[PDB]
Amino acid sequence: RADVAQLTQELGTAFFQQQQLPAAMADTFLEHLCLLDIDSEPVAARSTSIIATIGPASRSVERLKEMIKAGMNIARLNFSHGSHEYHAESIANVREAVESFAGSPLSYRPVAIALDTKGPGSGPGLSEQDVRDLRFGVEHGVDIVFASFVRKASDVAAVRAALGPEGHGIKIISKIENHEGVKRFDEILEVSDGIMVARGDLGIEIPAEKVFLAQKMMIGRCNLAGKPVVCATQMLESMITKPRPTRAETSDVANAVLDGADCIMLSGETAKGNFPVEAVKMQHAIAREAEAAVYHRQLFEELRRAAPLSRDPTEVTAIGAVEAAFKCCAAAIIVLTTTGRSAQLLSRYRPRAAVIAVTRSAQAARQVHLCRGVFPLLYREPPEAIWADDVDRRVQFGIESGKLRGFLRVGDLVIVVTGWRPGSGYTNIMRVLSIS
Amino acid sequence: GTAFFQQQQLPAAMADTFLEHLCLLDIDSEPVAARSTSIIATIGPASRSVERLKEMIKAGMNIARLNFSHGSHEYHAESIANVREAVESFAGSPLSYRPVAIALDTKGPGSGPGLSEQDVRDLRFGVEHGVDIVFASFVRKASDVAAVRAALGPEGHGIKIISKIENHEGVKRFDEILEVSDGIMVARGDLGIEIPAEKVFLAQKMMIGRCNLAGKPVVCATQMLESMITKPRPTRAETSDVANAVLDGADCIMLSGETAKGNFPVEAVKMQHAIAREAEAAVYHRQLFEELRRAAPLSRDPTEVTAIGAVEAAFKCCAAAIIVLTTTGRSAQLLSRYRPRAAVIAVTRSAQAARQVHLCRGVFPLLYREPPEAIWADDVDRRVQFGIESGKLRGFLRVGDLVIVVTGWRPGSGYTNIMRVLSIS
Amino acid sequence: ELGTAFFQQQQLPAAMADTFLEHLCLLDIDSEPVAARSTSIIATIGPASRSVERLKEMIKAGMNIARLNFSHGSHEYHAESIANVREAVESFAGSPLSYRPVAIALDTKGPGPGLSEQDVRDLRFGVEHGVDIVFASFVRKASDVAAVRAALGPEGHGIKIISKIENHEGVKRFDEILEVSDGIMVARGDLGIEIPAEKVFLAQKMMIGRCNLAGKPVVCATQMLESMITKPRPTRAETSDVANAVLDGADCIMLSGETAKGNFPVEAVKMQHAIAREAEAAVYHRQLFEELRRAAPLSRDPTEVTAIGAVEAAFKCCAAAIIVLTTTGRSAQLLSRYRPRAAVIAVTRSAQAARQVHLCRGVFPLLYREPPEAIWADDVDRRVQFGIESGKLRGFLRVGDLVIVVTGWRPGSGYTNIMRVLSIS
Amino acid sequence: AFFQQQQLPAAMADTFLEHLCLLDIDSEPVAARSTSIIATIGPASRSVERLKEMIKAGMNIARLNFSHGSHEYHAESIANVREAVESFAGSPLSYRPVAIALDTKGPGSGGLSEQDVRDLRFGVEHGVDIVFASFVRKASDVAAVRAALGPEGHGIKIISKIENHEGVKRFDEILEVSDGIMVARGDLGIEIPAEKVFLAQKMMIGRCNLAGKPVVCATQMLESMITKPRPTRAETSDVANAVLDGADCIMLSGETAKGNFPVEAVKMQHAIAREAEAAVYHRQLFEELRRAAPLSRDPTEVTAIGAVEAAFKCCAAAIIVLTTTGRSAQLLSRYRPRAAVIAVTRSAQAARQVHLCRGVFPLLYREPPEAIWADDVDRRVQFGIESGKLRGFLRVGDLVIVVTGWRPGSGYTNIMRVLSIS
Ligand SMILES: O=S(=O)(NCc1ccc(S(=O)(=O)c2cccc(O)c2)cc1)c1ccc(O)c(O)c1
Ligand SMILES: O=S(=O)(NCc1ccc(S(=O)(=O)c2cccc(O)c2)cc1)c1ccc(O)c(O)c1
Ligand SMILES: O=P(O)(O)OC[C@H]1O[C@](O)(COP(=O)(O)O)[C@@H](O)[C@@H]1O
Ligand SMILES: O=P(O)(O)OC[C@H]1O[C@](O)(COP(=O)(O)O)[C@@H](O)[C@@H]1O
Ligand SMILES: O=P(O)(O)OC[C@H]1O[C@](O)(COP(=O)(O)O)[C@@H](O)[C@@H]1O
Ligand SMILES: O=P(O)(O)OC[C@H]1O[C@](O)(COP(=O)(O)O)[C@@H](O)[C@@H]1O
Ligand SMILES: O=C([O-])C(=O)[O-]
Ligand SMILES: O=C([O-])C(=O)[O-]
Ligand SMILES: O=C([O-])C(=O)[O-]
Ligand SMILES: O=C([O-])C(=O)[O-]
Ligand SMILES: [K+]
Ligand SMILES: [K+]
Ligand SMILES: [K+]
Ligand SMILES: [K+]
Ligand SMILES: [Mg+2]
Ligand SMILES: [Mg+2]
Ligand SMILES: [Mg+2]
Ligand SMILES: [Mg+2]
Repeated sequence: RADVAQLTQELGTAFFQQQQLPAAMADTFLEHLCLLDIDSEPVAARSTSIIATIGPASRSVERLKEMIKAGMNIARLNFSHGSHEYHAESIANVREAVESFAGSPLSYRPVAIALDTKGPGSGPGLSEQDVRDLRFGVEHGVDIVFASFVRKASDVAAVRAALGPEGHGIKIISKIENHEGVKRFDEILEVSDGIMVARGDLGIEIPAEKVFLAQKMMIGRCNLAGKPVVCATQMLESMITKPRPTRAETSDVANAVLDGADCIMLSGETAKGNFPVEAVKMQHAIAREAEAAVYHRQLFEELRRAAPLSRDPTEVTAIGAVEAAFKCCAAAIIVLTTTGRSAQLLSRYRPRAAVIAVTRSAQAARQVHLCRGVFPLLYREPPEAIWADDVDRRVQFGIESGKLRGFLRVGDLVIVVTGWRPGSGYTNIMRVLSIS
Repeated sequence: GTAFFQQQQLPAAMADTFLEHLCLLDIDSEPVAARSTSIIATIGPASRSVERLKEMIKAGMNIARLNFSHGSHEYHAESIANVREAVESFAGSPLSYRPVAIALDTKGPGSGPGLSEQDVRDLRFGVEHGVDIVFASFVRKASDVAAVRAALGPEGHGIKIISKIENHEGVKRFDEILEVSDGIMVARGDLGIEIPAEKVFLAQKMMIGRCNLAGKPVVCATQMLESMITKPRPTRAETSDVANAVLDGADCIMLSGETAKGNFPVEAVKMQHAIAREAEAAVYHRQLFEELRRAAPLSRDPTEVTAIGAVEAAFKCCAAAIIVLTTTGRSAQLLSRYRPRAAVIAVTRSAQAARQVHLCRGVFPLLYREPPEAIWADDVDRRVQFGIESGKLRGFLRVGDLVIVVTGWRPGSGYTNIMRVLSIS
Repeated sequence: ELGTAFFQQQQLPAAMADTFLEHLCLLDIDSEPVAARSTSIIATIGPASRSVERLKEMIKAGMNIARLNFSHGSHEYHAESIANVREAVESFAGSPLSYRPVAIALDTKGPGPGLSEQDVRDLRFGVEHGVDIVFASFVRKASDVAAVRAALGPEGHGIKIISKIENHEGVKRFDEILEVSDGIMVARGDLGIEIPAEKVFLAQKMMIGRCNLAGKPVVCATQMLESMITKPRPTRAETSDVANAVLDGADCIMLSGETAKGNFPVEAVKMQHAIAREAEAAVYHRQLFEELRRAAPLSRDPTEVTAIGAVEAAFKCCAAAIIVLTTTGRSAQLLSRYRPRAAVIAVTRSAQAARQVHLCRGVFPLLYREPPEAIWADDVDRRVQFGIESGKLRGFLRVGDLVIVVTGWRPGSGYTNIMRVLSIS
Repeated sequence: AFFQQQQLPAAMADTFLEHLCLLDIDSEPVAARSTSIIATIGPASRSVERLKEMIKAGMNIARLNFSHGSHEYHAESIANVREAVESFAGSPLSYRPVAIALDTKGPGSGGLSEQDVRDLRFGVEHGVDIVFASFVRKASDVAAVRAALGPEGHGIKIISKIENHEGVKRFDEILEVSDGIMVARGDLGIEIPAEKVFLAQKMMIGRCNLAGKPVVCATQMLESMITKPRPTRAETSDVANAVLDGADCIMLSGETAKGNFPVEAVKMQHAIAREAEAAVYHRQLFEELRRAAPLSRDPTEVTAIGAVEAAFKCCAAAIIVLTTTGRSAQLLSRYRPRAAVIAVTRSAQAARQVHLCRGVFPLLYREPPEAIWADDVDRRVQFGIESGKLRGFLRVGDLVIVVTGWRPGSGYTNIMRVLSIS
């Protein structure tokens, strides 16, 4: 009580009853569970990204606008079905729906485009159709590749080579769908940007009753590595034909978030189902509840202890900033990033504070949706003559978008993370600012 | 041996942090322990035949649920008789006989404020037919439990009352309901309609946590393997749901339509059995036991003191089992609350207690049918040997294993006070 | 049941704290110690403490082990010291409330590369005079212990060898020395000359920690109350030193010149007694027991498994004592290694074991001399009641208290496998 | 080699038992001694030449015991201390500030005595930094001392001496209004049973550590060194245990005031404190300090925990902080970082007073000002870095954490920076 008494008197008892704060402050995991409250409403913005598969049920520009408003962050194109012409039209429709909100830069929501490959099938490695589809992705500017049936590190090197010199910036998320992928997980994760727990094929390749062990192990190892992990397949399966999900389905979504997943995915629920927008809304609602129920007290202690000592200033600043944010219940951590890396290093410590990432890179703004709790703001202004003033303008842009989206209020504390010189790789400063 | 320490997620169970525990989970680490989470199967047209009920007992059904929201007293009496006929068909081999509890799930109050007149008639039927458990529908306050207890009368004092929490008021008045109940059921079907669907997981995790703290049984119910009503395999969300209910701390998992009216009732029981075994091995006992020990209050009750000493002793030697002699099941329940990895083999002469201890995770009841020996200490030893011989036949024990034996200083309930380290010969 | 006053004594609020910081903040000078003093006091016998009348006063003040320093005096001088100690100890044989066994320890002169000629003759003298313990001076390697062990001839293998670590080599070869020794003495006098004085506290804390991990006795020695050789009261550094040796985990604390040649030998014993009682109540059992439990390897030895189960049971009910039947002292030692807050009352038929168990913190020996009963279970019950009645007589127990009883399944050393919860009647 | 020094295997242990088992007599201390030494000035330590030797041996605070001697005697003691301290001012990168503390006579049979009022006024007139207020029993005793210091003595630190049962019982109210505490074991050991003093010491140190306020352990720490060249085994153990308990300062009374080995007593406390600081179990300590410290919306408090967390993440050689009053350095010190807290200040009084906080190394900035505030700030940072390099705290390639504010004036610390040396 004395460790939260003055902040309780200051912020009020109502503040400490919302977002499962009594449960988050508990001394044991048992007490944390006992303190979970259905009347404790979530306050924070939803941090787990939603990946929606695009298909006949979610292809129209008007339908895509509704899905963006419902919470879709990443659009998945399943190259197991449809022609290149079909997928190019899907891409164009997504971009048209996304840019329809670009008129207001302080509220614009970027949406990443991910290409899910067909896979090797009976083959030993990269198929000829995969090579053509990967070149299509580079030519159409996709942000992410979900590489199907990755079984070893050489499979991801083949995908990287097929993307060529122009696709160096594309993120490769390896799909683990069989026993070999699970057994060679460490070598696959080392060369990948992230992982997808593809439970559909995984549940056929290994006994169905063992999939939860593979999911929890891979999420844990991705969290340890600080790399994005996606939980996928049959999350809200019954919503393909019904307006409401089963009790097992809502539980599954909540548990993927509690496990530590950065992203949650919808496949047939959005691609061919009768309720694509409702499926996105349901994942949004469950993820907000589940994020507030995360036991940050032990989680942060374990992430901190597991993370090795580092002499990289971005790594050092990131842990100092997350520690500072927890100390004052900071509403947000505003970070300036070029590639998204500084925001990713903040995200790996699982702060409760939203990580508002201000970037000039449209691709980085789309790709940071892979990292839990990163809210990208695309800055379109031309540079100031004085670099320090250009930095300050970018920080104020983050505060003003934060106030105009509800993340920040006057009186809040914010943590600002910047670097000492222009260019990527020099983040080294953490500032505590009071919102006026 | 090295092989012993690679099975049943033992590297993951020994980890120093929960993060390291998750990272060490292995799909190739096979479960060795017997399945400790009980399976409740609802009886209906798909699972009423004596031959079908025998298959479900072999698949792992521990409790048969009679849903009094459907069917007449005549229908439920035939269900009871069919269950008992299927259960007693294995009584010829006492070392392998599996007791099966009968639970009566009430229709509920409906629009009424308290106990309905149909519920009073159904509760009397249950007492007259010897049901072991009552799943009391829509419990909203402690007085609802007292009304059910009064309707059971003096002859139904031994029946367990498991309160179903199905609405916001039941969640808010949870502590007072749990205090007077024998346990709880998280009735997710109605709960998901009474409260927002996206909040049911918080109510489930909270109630399971509080029941685990109280040392009282908690059942997770509804739509666990819903798709298996028409399909032979469940969805990825359904297997995850069953595994997570076990990881949350549920003592029992339930099947409703999957066994009452579906096309795969035996397969639905086999699937819950398979998932529960995997999930139990993935329990992080290192932190779990530490938290249960610290949360449990100090006690001057010798059964309570012997139970914690026995669970501590079982962890120290990796005991294959804790064999406990019990009359009412209470000594086995107090062992179960500390969540030992060792199976709790409960030897009893009470057929009702043998059925009712299925409510407690990790309790394997053995019904002893021999008449008492003239010398009490010899009668005690004969029962303990019956526990060892059943354990060996069923695969729980092998020669060379260490077992913890929990007994009392005199006959009669309430006198457990002895813990003994035994080597299996 | 116990009252608010019970939970305010013996630093119980501080012992229940969730963190070590909160434990320190809750220490209270008004919280009085209730438990009997568990850290044994070793007093060096010399001109100031040799008379039978003076030795009776030191026994009453709390002396448990009499140390004979073979660096000074002849065999004839030490034989008279032994006879005077035995005469003073046996002067209380008539009164059960006052009779306490007192061990006799021989501290060797020391080495030369290995065992000196005088040490061989002195060790032979110790065997001939029935000493219980040998404090082997300047042990540097495992072969030094083996030489002392071999010098204990055909008749002295039951004597305990406590190795004195007095130099850099002994500290560096600590693990191999501890493995072959019965215990260790942190001989700070010579150690403080052999290594920099400012590093002695590191060596003391390390050796005490490793001895606690191994479950072997550790003695903290030299200059603990040095100023009391000439002054009636010690310095603030001296009382702090005694308290910190107990808090570190020392089984025994020692007095050298303070008792052998000083002006206040009895007052020095009284002061160590007073400080040790306060320091024992201030032990942070919550984290201590958790760490001892986790550090101790898994065991298939039933004595080791019973001991942890019994200490866990004692903590659960705030047992007034753990009564253990032991012939060699081993069962009492395995209880002592988990640092229970309850007194370990060790009932033995062995006078040697009764004297030697003073090396283990919290062990209160009772020598039992009744003729054996024909029925073994009757003999066991009689020794258990002897422990309860002596406990009642000495203030450890009252009617209504709970005790933990540790016994085995058959006669003979090595079969402890039973833990019972008993109510004092 | 780096990970074998300063008990680093023992500091990384998963349990306190394993931490103890891993303590190594061959693991040498590398960090600068963080626990300050308070030496009592008397006949054996009054000469300017003797005081220079004590400053070199490690004396950080000079204590004037007003229970003995006249105002004329103490004024000469003050002048001799200042002369010895300023004899090293020729080299600003290595100059060591020394605080002057006035220990009052006390109330005796009486609240605040008339002699105490005259002595407190003497202290203000002679510019003392700290007052060790004898026999404090309640919060009103502290208020009386504060009032006696008047308007000219607002900046003086009041360290309350707890010497009796009432002071122990009313501890929380006394600590709330005091700047810190002294565990005055001499009188405490006569007022309460001697066997209970260790409980009072450990409780008060724990509560001061929780409050983030300085605590001094005092009396008979190396008593035998008044006549002997080496201390007893109990005395070295006592000093080590006071440091391990969490004391910010350790004190010498008769050992330096009247003993035959005043310089050797200071050297012995220095040697023991260095060893004891390396044996601190930071893994559990930092976790507990972090959890115990309340949530805060004060940017200095928030920056302090972020900086200590960052220092542990990279094994930073130092945390360089700019402070006017010493407060920013005190808030870093409360989290017990292994990294030295190099406090760069212009205030000569703050530089002397921060010796009360464990691990704070004051540097008195006497370099010319920069016209641009930002350039002035960077220059004070470079000053900390050069003084750290000269004194052995830092080497090229080391990482430091730099703690500054957004605008001039005290109370605005809000920035933490990760900097690579040279
Ligand atoms: O939110 S956490 O901090 N939770 C950790 C946790 C602790 C203990 C258990 S227990 O011992 O199984 C248990 C204990 C009590 C009741 C009970 O029902 C179960 C479970 C979980 C987290 C999540 C993911 C991570 O990767 C991580 O590093 C940390
Ligand atoms: O009684 S114990 O459990 N001692 C607990 C202990 C843990 C951590 C620390 S600390 O982190 O340095 C520390 C120091 C000061 C304040 C503070 O907040 C934290 C000091 C002491 C014990 C004693 C001996 C053993 O062998 C053993 O396994 C356990
Ligand atoms: O996260 P990244 O990709 O390393 O980018 C962080 C970089 O952004 C900045 O804060 C601002 O840099 P720019 O002026 O190039 O946009 C740098 O100081 C820092 O190095
Ligand atoms: O768990 P319960 O119902 O308290 O039953 C435990 C009882 O069983 C026993 O072990 C054996 O008693 P019975 O001989 O009456 O079966 C008693 O000693 C003990 O009191
Ligand atoms: O501590 P120790 O030497 O192993 O002795 C414990 C032994 O004492 C007993 O409890 C009683 O044995 P005795 O009747 O032979 O004295 C044995 O069952 C047990 O093996
Ligand atoms: O520790 P204190 O007393 O708050 O002083 C810290 C102050 O030091 C600074 O970093 C430098 O300020 P000055 O220019 O006044 O020296 C301030 O911005 C900050 O408020
Ligand atoms: O391919 C997939 O996404 C799967 O199998 O889940
Ligand atoms: O009654 C039930 O089982 C439900 O509503 O879920
Ligand atoms: O002999 C001893 O005890 C010593 O040297 O400390
Ligand atoms: O005045 C003091 O410091 C004492 O009495 O200890
Ligand atoms: K695909
Ligand atoms: K019903
Ligand atoms: K000797
Ligand atoms: K004084
Ligand atoms: Mg697939
Ligand atoms: Mg219902
Ligand atoms: Mg010696
Ligand atoms: Mg005094």
